[PDB]
Amino acid sequence: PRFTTGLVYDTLMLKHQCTCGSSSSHPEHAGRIQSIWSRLQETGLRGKCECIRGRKATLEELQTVHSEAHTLLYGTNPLSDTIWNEVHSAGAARLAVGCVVELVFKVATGELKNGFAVVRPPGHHAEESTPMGFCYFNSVAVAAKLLQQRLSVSKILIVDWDVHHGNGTQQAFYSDPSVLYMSLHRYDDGNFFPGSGAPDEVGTGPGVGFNVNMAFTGGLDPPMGDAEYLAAFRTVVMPIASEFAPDVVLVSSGFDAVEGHPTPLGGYNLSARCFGYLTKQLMGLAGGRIVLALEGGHDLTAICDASEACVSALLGNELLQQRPNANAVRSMEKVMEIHSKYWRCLQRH
Ligand SMILES: O=C(NO)[C@@H]1[C@H](c2ccccc2)[C@H]1c1ccc(-c2ncc(F)cn2)cc1
Ligand SMILES: [Zn+2]
Ligand SMILES: [Zn+2]
Repeated sequence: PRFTTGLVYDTLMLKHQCTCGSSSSHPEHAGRIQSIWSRLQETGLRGKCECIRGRKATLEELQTVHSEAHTLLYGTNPLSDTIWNEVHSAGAARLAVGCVVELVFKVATGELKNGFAVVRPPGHHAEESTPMGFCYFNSVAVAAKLLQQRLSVSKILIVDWDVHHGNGTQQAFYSDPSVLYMSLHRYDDGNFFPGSGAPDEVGTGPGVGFNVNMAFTGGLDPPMGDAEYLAAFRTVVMPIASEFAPDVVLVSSGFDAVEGHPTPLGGYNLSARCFGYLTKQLMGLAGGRIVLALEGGHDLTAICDASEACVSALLGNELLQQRPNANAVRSMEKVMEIHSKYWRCLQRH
């Protein structure tokens, strides 16, 4: 077994790719994960991590999040800007889901300490019946549902540091107080992609208070960076996360917030190293039981750097104090004042 860092990856996920085979015309391409897998090798980090085997998720599992009609449509293949290979896409989308499910279940059962899924295509945008933002099935969401249904996990924490809002995951657990969805993302008063994820969307029914949207508003004037996300974790995420006290931690790990992402695909000035410190802060929760799933991040050098930092953090290795900008303070203060009504630590904000 080797109670240490885990990893999952499969070459069969590469075959979800347009027949034209170009990087430029389709940002979500096979090279996104292949570059990461090769970087983890070259840095020797793969040689220290245990590499688990991935499987295709069953239609029965996929329907823990999505409708049957939807799962049959993009899960089985007989005979605009979002691609779909008619031979290999169905299998790849299911492998992405299953790869996370397998890894998450290993880390949850104290077999591995923590893990990192190098999967594609992404998931957090994918709702019950509708695919958007180059997502089809919500791999992270399915893994959480299965943890509920098959390992009786009482309290799951989903952190989503992809720069875009995970509308699908928010939808999946909106009525659920046993799952806490935390999203740090570029919002800009609802005028970014996807456009949803307002701070005041706090959940519904039994799950009122367990949906937190750390929505940055004010735009790229100035752009957000390491200090602003660190302030977010320090004053909003970790406080509410520690109070929730989850048995497992899942991370919709999009690195599109990193430097070198143009103004539709990102526009923020975070560093790869910063995601190492965020991963480190999250490791303190759930007795170390954390697993990171790959979401977005087009720029290859940015995601390869960010992945190297996160995996090293998970192993237990290492590597300033800038103030958050006025817009970050203004954004953070809007979340705390809404979530003061549901969380003890924030009562007086
Ligand atoms: O980052 C993402 N999710 O986490 C999303 C998808 C993406 C994932 C991974 C690599 C590249 C792109 C990114 C994306 C962002 C924006 C848009 C978009 N869609 C419609 C528009 F009119 C304008 N932009 C479409 C897709
Ligand atoms: Zn094409
Ligand atoms: Zn994104």
